Amino acid sequence: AYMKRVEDVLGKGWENHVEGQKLKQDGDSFRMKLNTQEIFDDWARKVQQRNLGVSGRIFTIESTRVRGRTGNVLKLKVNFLPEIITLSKEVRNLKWLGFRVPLAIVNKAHQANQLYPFAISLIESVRTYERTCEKVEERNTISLLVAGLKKEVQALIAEGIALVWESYKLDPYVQRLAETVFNFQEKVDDLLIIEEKIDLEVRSLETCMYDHKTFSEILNRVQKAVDDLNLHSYSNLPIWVNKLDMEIERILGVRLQAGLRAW
Amino acid sequence: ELAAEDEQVFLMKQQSLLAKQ
Amino acid sequence: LGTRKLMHVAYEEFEKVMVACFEVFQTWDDEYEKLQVLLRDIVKRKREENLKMVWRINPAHRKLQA
Amino acid sequence: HLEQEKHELRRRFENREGEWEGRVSELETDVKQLQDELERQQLHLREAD
Amino acid sequence: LEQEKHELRRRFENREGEWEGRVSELETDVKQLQDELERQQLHLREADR
Repeated sequence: AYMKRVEDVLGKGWENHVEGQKLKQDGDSFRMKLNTQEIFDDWARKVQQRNLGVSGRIFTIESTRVRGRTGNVLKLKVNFLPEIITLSKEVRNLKWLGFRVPLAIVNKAHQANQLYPFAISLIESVRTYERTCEKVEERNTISLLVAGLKKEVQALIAEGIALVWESYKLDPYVQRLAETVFNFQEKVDDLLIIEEKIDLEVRSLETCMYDHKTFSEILNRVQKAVDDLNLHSYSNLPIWVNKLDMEIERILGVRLQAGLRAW
Repeated sequence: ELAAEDEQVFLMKQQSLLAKQ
Repeated sequence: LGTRKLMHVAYEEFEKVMVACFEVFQTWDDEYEKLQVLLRDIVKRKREENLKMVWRINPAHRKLQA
Repeated sequence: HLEQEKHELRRRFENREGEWEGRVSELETDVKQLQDELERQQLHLREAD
Repeated sequence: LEQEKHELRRRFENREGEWEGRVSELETDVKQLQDELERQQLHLREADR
C-alpha cells in the first residue's frame, strides 16, 4: 500500500529516485521477511510428519492416565486435543488463501469433524465430573449422602470407559452421560446450600439464650431441609441425621447445663 | 443397622485401568 | 384434482386426496432415480461418444408439487 | 451387529463422499488456474506478436 | 435393518456414481484446458518463428 503511494508520487521516477532506490531495497528485504510459504510448508510438514496418525484417533475413546504430582494421581482423558485446531487450520487456509492443501489431510479432517461434537460433550462431562469430585472430596460429611449418586456416575463412567469406539451406540451414551453429571452437579450444589443453612442453625444453637420457642423454630427449619433431602433421596440420610442429632444433643445439653447453673 | 453404601474415585478409576487390559 | 373439488371438500377427504397425490410424486421421484442410475450405466459405455448430457430436468409438476 | 455395520457403512460412505468433494474441489481450482493461465499466455503472446 | 442396509449401500453407490460422473467430466475438462494451453502456446511459438 505504501509502495502504491510512492507509485503515485512520481509514476516511474520514484524508483530510481534520490532515496527511492533505497525504498525499493527496504521493500525488497521486507518482502523476503514477509513470507508465509515457509510457514505453509512447515504446517504441511509437521502435519505430515507426525499428525498422519493424530488424525483418526477416535477409537480409543477413553484413556486412563498418570500425573506425577504428590501421590502421582491419574485422570481420564479422551484423545482429541490438537486435532480440532487442525480442522480449523485447514478451513482457514482453504477459505483464506486456498492452496493445493493435502487432500488426504482434508479428508482425515472431515472424518474428525463427523465425530468431533460427541467428543466435545464427553470432554466437558469429564471436566465437570472432575470438578465435582474436587468439591465432594474437599468435604467429608457430604460423601455419606452423595455415595449413591457418585456410584451411579461411576457406573456409567465404567460403562463408558469399558467400551471404546461404539459406532452404533454412541449418541445415547453421550446424552445419558451429560444428564447424569448434570444432575450430579445440581445435587452437589443443592446439598451445599442446604448444609450451610443447617450449619447456620447448628452453629447458632448457642446464640438465642434460653428460649424454647426459638429452639423449636430452629429445629423445625432444619428438618424442613431434611425433608428436602428426603425427596431427592440422597444415600444414607438417617445415618447422617444420627450424627447431627448427637452433636445437637451436646450443644443443647451444654447450653442447658450453663443455663442450669445460672438459674 | 445397614451400613448401606459408599464408594471411591481414584480407586475405581485405576481399577477400571486394570480392567482395560 | 380439478374434478375432486379440492378446496371445497372437508379436511378428511382432502387429506386422502393429498396423500395419494404425494404418493404419485413419490413414485415419480424414486422410479425416476432408478432411470437416472440406468442412464448413467449406459452413459459409462456411451461416454466414448458424447458428454452433452446436461442432466438438467425440471419435471413440469414441480411448482404443482410446491 | 447389523446396526454396527450399518452405522459404520453410513459413516464410511460419508467419508468417501468427503473424498469425492475433495476431488471435485481439486478439479475446480485446477480448471480455474488452467483457464486463467491459458487466456493470459494466449492474449499476451498474441499481442506480443 | 437388512432391507435398509441394502437400500443405503445402493444409495451411496448411486451418489458415488454421480460423483464419478462429475469428476470424470472435470477430468476431461482439465485435459482439454491443458491441451489447449499446449497447442496455443505452440501457435504462439510458431508465430514467433
